[PDB]
Amino acid sequence: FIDTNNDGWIEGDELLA
Ligand SMILES: [La+3]
Repeated sequence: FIDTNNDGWIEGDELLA
């Protein structure tokens, strides 16, 4: 995956790239 807000985790309700 490529994390939009660059922490490398997926968070609930975070915007997907
Ligand atoms: La994130």
